[PDB]
Amino acid sequence: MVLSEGEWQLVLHVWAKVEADVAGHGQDILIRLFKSHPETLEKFDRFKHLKTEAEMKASEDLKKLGVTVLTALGAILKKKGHHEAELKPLAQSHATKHKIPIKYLEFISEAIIHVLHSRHPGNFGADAQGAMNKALELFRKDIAAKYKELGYQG
Ligand code: HEM
Repeated sequence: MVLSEGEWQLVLHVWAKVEADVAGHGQDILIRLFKSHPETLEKFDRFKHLKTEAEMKASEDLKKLGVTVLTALGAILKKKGHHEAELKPLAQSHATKHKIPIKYLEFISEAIIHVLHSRHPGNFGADAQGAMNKALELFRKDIAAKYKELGYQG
């Protein structure tokens, strides 16, 4: 697929608002993900012992991971489709070391969209949401293809 520039502009415009508080957004998104799809929490050895959302909010480690995840995603979206290099190490670690199925990347894509929708309604109307969804579907499509070359496809 290929986004138009206009679509990239809608995606990077709301992203610039996310970047005003990267740790807060990273917490909100990971907690929305673990509440909605608790099985995903099992992939995190360091955190699968967290029992409630209060514990998750209080975890310093969880907040640090959130910033790591959002910072890598932001770097990929800022490429505007030219993200082959950025994707290579990401695909390798998520396919061989962590073993994250494509289905789980769809789940965090749903959590990202839910959080931007609640925190940025003015910059995340239907056209902006459609553009962010296209950008995350492109991201998932390119990572799924890399998973296949690497021998995981899952
Ligand atoms: C928007 C998509 C995501 C991005 C951009 C991303 C980014 C990252 C990055 C940059 C790291 C640190 C270096 C590395 O190991 O690659 C990481 C680690 C990790 N990620 Fe992902 N990730 C994403 C989705 C997920 C999902 C959906 C899961 C599981 C449901 C996941 C599981 C993990 C695990 C288990 C680690 C190691 C955490 C720790 O160090 O204990 N990631 N991820």
